[PDB]
Order: sequence, then C-alpha cells, then structure tokens
Amino acid sequence: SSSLKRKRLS
Amino acid sequence: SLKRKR
Amino acid sequence: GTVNWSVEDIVKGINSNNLESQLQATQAARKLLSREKQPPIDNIIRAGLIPKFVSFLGKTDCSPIQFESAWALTNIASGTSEQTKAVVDGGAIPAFISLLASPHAHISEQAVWALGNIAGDGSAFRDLVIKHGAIDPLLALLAVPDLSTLACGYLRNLTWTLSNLCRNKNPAPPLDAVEQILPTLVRLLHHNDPEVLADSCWAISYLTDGPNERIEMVVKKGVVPQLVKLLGATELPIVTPALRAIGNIVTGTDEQTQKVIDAGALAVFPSLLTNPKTNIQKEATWTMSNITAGRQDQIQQVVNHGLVPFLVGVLSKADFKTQKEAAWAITNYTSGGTVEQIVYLVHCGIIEPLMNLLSAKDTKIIQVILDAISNIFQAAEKLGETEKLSIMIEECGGLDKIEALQRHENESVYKASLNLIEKYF
Repeated sequence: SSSLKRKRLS
Repeated sequence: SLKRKR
Repeated sequence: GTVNWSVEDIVKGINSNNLESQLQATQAARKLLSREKQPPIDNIIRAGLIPKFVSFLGKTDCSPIQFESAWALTNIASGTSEQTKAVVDGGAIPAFISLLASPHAHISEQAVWALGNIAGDGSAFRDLVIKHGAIDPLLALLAVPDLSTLACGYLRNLTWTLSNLCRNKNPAPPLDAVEQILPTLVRLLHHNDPEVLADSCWAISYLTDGPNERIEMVVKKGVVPQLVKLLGATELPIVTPALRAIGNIVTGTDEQTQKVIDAGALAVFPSLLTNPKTNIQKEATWTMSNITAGRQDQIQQVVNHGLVPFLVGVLSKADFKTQKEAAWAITNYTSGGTVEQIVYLVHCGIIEPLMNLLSAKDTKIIQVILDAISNIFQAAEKLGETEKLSIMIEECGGLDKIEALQRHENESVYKASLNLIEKYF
C-alpha cells in the first residue's frame, strides 16, 4: 500500500 | 453471493 | 554542532537544568534518529529519553524544542510496534494532539506526522488516537476555502495521516469517525496533487474493504465517478489504489456494483487488463470476476464493452495469479449468464485457454475450471449442441487433461472430472 509508517529524514 | 471479498 | 553525538552526551544535555542545553541535545537526538543507516532507536528508548521528549512537547515558550522533540518522537514511532508503543506509553498522544493547534505550521505538521505513525501501527492505537480527540483538530487544519493555499508537503502529510485513521480492519474504524472524516476525504479526492490523490484513494480503498454497509457509506458520498476518473490516471501510484477501491466496491450489492458500471468504469478495462504492471492486471481481473458475479444485465455490459476477448486474453497469457482470477471471472460468468451470453463466450475462444489451464498444479483453479466446463455444457444441453462442445474440447486436448484429473488427489476434482466424462465423453 502506502507505507504504514514514515521516518522523517534530513 | 458469487461475490468474493478481498 | 549537533552532528553525531553519543547517546551518553544526549542524555547529559537533556538532564542538565538548562533549556538551551536541552534543546541542543534534543536536536542532536533528532539528527541521530534521522539517519538512514540504522538509527539507534532502542538505545534512545533504553536511555529513558521518551518521557523527556514528551514533556518538551508542552514547552510553548520554546517552539524549537517542541519541534525537535516532535521530530525525534516521530521517528521513534516510525519503527517497530514495540517502539511505537514506547512513544504512546510516554503520553505522546494527547501532547501531539495539543500541538495540532500550534501557531507554527512546521510544528503542527510534525504533530500530524507523528500521529500518522502512531495510528498506522494498528487498529488499537488508531482507535486510541481517535478516542483522545484527534479527528476534530486534524480536520480543522483542512477547513479552508481552497486546499491549494496550504503548503504542499503540509497537505500531503495531513492526507496521509487521515488515511491511516481509515486503515486496518479488525476492527474497522468507528462508524462515527468514518462519517466524520469522509466529507474531507471526498474533497481531497478532488485535489490536483498526485500524492494527495494517491493517499485519498488509499483511504477510500480501506473504507470500502469490508461489509456492504461500509461500502454504502462511501458510495452514498458520490465518489464513484471521481474514482473512475482516477482509474484512468497516468500515474501508477494513483491507479493502484483507485482500482483497489473500485474492486472493493463491486464486491458489494448489485446496486453498488451498478454504480461503478454507470460511472463508465468498464471502458477503462481494455487498458487495465493489458497493463504492464502485473498487479494491475491481477486486480483488474479480480474486479471483472466480481462484475461477472452480478446480474445478467451487468454481464451484458461486460459483453457490450468488448471485455470478453480481454478475459480470453488474460486466461491465455498472464501471470498465474491473474490467470486464476480470470478463471474465477469465467466460472462466475457461466454461472449467472444467459445461454446466449455463454454461447458468446465460447465463440470468443474461451475453451482452449480454459483447457490449457487444467494442467496447472493448483487444485483450486482446477475445481474452478471444471465448474465452468460444467456450466457451459449445461447451456449446450439446452441447445442440444453438446456434441459440438465435446468435440471442441477433444480437438484442443481438453479431454486428455480431464481424463487425467479422474485420478486426482482431491476428492471433488476426481469426482467432477469423472462426472464430465461419464456424461459427455
């Protein structure tokens, strides 16, 4: 799907 | 009735 | 400055009695947690930093440390369920919801993002985020006359977090929460940003994945024509969730199915059933199978749109998973169709690829196919053209494969195959 969770990167 | 859910 | 600190250094700074020292250490933690290569999430958790981060969320007098801690916590919550839980256990949910009302857009955005990760973990945390009252302030962020005035990244994050509030199925989201979110969702579905459109479609596909009462809540909002339009988008990340949504909808009542037919969905399927992405072909064929499970007038629409040759095509050559869905589509068709519709199917060349698939090492598709053979013979009996059909099957090697299936491991396979020969061969 679209991702369950998202990390915010630099 | 012949329907198939995901 | 704050690049590549040790966790020990971070702890030392956060434990100082000094707000600026705490800010610098928190920013250092955020940079650690932001690196692509194996961020030390568990070390940060084990150092006991989460309660400190959560308390920093409440420091309205120091918006930078609010932002840095929100970001840090966002990235902890982006991890495993155990890591997301640590964030929730630290009291982060009500603190983030309070931050939705921040005067600083970059801070409210980060709060939106964090809540998306928390809700995205599963049904329980989703429902817990909803119980703490997140939906009203989230929707309020979108209460503007024109979505285009919002920052692009900001709108994308909001849309993504709303979709996670719609996601997961045991149980599905509270009906009242879904009712509350849907009008904003409908509006986002008409926005012109491809990522917003993708995530809006995902949300709708989640909401339509369940009992027919759930489907009806969505269909009653009049979104089906917009979904069909998005079904024709050039962007694969939009077509995929649009198609999942449309497919979900036609698992519903005949009336709900008729809505997607009325909206013109079937004219898109020549492209979808030959699409280069195997997943699209598979989902499209599954969708067709549920449309051929409909009324005879709906089967007739499939015929009128010239889609039976496309079904023959997929049955003839496709990824195996797609072929199995085509098999279903055919068995459904032959089950509910009129004699004339069934005759048409044969004249389109269904028999040979149908027979070719009987050699598959998948007992399920075999049962499906044998059922279809049965149905076509039943129609052929009403016409008395059973001889002609038997020959057709023989001339293409079908009788051989059916003869073999008599000695099959599965009971109903052996049974159905012998029954066919003992009645038509």
